[PDB]
Amino acid sequence: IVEGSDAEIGMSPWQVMLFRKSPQELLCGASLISDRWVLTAAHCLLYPPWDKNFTENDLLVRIGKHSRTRYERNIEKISMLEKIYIHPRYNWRENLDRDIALMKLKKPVAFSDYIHPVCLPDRETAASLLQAGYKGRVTGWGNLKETWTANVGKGQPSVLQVVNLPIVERPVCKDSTRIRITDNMFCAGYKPDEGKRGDACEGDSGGPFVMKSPFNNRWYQMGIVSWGEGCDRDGKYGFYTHVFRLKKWIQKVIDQFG
Amino acid sequence: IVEGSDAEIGMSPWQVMLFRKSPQELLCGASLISDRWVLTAAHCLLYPPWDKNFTENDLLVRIGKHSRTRYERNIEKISMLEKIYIHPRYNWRENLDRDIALMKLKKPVAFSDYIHPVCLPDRETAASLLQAGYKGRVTGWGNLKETWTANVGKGQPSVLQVVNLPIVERPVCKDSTRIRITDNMFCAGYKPDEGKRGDACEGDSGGPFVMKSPFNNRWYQMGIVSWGEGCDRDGKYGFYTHVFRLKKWIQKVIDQFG
Amino acid sequence: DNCCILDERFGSYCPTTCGIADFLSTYQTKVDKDLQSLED
Amino acid sequence: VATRDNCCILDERFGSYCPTTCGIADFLSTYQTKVDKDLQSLED
Amino acid sequence: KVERKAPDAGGCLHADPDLGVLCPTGCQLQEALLQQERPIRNSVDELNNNVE
Amino acid sequence: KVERKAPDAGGCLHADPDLGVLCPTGCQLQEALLQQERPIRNSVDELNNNVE
Amino acid sequence: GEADCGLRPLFEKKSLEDKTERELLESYIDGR
Amino acid sequence: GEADCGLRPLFEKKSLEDKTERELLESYIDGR
Amino acid sequence: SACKDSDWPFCSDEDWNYKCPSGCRMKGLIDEVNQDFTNRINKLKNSL
Amino acid sequence: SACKDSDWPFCSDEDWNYKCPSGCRMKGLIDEVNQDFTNRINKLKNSL
Ligand SMILES: *C[C@@](*)(O)[C@H](CCCNC(N)=[NH2+])NC(=O)[C@@H]1CCCN1C(=O)[C@H](N)Cc1ccccc1
Ligand SMILES: *C[C@@](*)(O)[C@H](CCCNC(N)=[NH2+])NC(=O)[C@@H]1CCCN1C(=O)[C@H](N)Cc1ccccc1
Repeated sequence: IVEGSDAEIGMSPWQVMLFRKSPQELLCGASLISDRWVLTAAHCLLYPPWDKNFTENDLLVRIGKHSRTRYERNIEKISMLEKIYIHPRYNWRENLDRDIALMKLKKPVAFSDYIHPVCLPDRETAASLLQAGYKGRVTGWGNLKETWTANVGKGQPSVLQVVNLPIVERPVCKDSTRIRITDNMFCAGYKPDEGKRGDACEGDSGGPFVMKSPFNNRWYQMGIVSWGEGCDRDGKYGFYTHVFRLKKWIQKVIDQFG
Repeated sequence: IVEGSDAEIGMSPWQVMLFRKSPQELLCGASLISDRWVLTAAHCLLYPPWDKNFTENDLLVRIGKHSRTRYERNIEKISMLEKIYIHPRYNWRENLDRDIALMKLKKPVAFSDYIHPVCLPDRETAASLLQAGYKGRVTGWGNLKETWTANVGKGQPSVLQVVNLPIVERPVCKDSTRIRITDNMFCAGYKPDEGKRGDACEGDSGGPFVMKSPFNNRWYQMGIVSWGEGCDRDGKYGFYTHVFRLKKWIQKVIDQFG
Repeated sequence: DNCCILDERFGSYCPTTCGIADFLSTYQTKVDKDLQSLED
Repeated sequence: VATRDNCCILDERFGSYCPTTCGIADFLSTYQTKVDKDLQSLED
Repeated sequence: KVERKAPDAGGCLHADPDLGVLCPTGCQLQEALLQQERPIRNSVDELNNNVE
Repeated sequence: KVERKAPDAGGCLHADPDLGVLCPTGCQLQEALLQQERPIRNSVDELNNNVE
Repeated sequence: GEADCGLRPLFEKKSLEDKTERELLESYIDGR
Repeated sequence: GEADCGLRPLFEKKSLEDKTERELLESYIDGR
Repeated sequence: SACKDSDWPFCSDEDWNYKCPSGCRMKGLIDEVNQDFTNRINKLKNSL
Repeated sequence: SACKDSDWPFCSDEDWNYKCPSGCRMKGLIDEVNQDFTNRINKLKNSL
């Protein structure tokens, strides 16, 4: 999350946190949408390229966190899991097509003031609020720049970070990338002629491209920080998974286990 | 002990083993003469030359050990100490005159099969047994070689070592010694023409210069391995304090706080 | 020493490092409360 | 487990009670040898 | 493999640094023990029977 | 004096290597806590009074 | 369970906005 | 305490000598 | 000797109560807490 | 990180039952034991 502001409290009661048991690694933000289910970047689970084939008994998730580091006693809940449920149609080879994955919990989680799942997209709301220029919020403790090369300032955040950025018309997303564009895929940022830079970055993935519904002021993550050609470069935009469209699979999975 | 032998079990049921809390190290040998008192080389506790002013809180005694190292599960009794008493007239400056220190037990010790103290020499048996050529045994997991110089083979024992040697007439002692002899001090070894090396050695102090009473076949330690110029050398003999002669003080100490 | 014995084979019984921390976690925090609260 | 007449300290404020590794160690080593004893023998 | 390295089994690091590593309760242990007893006892008495 | 190290008090290494370091007992600790509680709350409530 | 989802206890369910809840709305075509 | 001291329960108290318990005797002017 | 905080994995919420701190450590905290609580007490009593 | 089996003294017998094992360690010792017994048990169950 680049160019942002140390987020408020409770903003995201769905903001799940995927952590690598041994060693202790904060791998990806996750998507809370039920006491026993969560949405997350498929890529976040296994990226053969970057040699990645993490499993249930390898990673865990810390629900409702604010600080990337410091524990959150009494409030902070970290449950184990049951079985990860990746999408077979998940193709990282070419371009993270359908980079996204659903998952179950060994044991549920008690939604409290700090804990609550986002609402899942409805057909109307769906195409409804997904128009270019449309500002949306999303979040992930993810880094903030281009770490492995010359970079000063600071490295990672301390408290969850917020991003409120507009939507971008396919062609723009298309010409701004060397990677196959999809109908599910979608970037969004802040054109070279508006002012507010900022955008998601390394590891912010698995997060929720949230969006609050006007009709009922209900919130909706309508995207999953999939990728980004670098971290917030004018003319370059982060891309996010397409829940609703992809939405089908997900339920079918839920409809059989949870 | 130099030129000794892997002693058998129980012959030394008074064979205390003085140890240092931190770092755990075996500093000397001590002498069991009561469930609450132990005799030993005063220098072992305090030696400014080699800067040494140890105290109970600093060290404890390992009673009934065989192996100088490996614990002796359910057998070896280790007790913290109470009040350390050393004879004021103990002169380290000149030559360890009256080199001998006594101690009380923070909590008593139960004598069993391996647990049991040496009897205390009486006037009779006293000078009675003390005589040239008369051999005497002592005991200590101390050294066996000239520590800091040319010396290989074996250095530190694995189990208490055996040592028996004749009592030597003062003259011999005095002539070989370059140190102010005392009536309290006294040597003992194997002259050059008899053929049996061996002698007290580095660390073997605080040990017991054991000697069995022909009278009632009981055992009497009569000297505390005080010191010796080098370890086991032709013309050189270890010196050992004179229990009885200095036994008086002894009572004085127990009589008061015993 | 034994007084809380509850199965001679296993001798006396004590609390748990767990039960302790929490007691601290509760202990300590409430403390500071009044403190910081008075510190003002 | 306990209630009161069993112990002389007990404090619910510290939650449920359990042994002490000391207590266990002792049960291991003991327990443990007994085993071998029979083992050892049988081995012959 | 000539000397001897002690065993450190079943444990995990506590989310809070200040707590860090957490080990088996006595209870966990205890019960853990007897869970191996019974099987053993059999395995053992199951010798003699075939031995006589 | 600017980061933070954990405190590991009351520990002694057991005569037996394999057993090594020995940590306080639950009781041992539980006991200490309440040892501070009594004087603690006292001085606490001792404040307020003077505060009101 | 849904039909209770997307509702911040310290917001939507206890009435209130986040420091900048206007943006999304104000980003719908044009400000509110 | 004493009056029971100087005696090895693994020798003295149960009758028997040590590997070389004789030598001392043997050092008393001459052998036993 | 040996080091790198061994080779252990994180703790699960379940773990609590079935894996507790290191006696030694606890005390240390137990101690530490009090002290700050006292000196700071000394502080109040004294500064006032 | 930090190492040299820190900075502790030797325990006195009085210590035992006031300063006990380090949980994790225990279990390992238990697990160690039993196994030898097993294999050795099978080692005998098998020889016959
Ligand atoms: C797993 C996430 O943390 C990470 C997000 C980083 C995005 N950074 C910015 N500034 N938007 N996801 C990724 O890195 C994804 C998945 C692995 C590949 N990838 C990328 O972002 C590549 N840079 C581009 C890409 C490669 C292959 C397939 C799709 C996209
Ligand atoms: C403290 C004992 O462990 C150690 C044992 C070795 C001494 N003798 C024989 N034969 N091994 N004693 C000593 O080291 C004594 C007391 C400390 C100094 N010391 C010596 O033997 C000196 N090396 C010589 C000496 C000079 C003056 C006073 C006494 C001894």
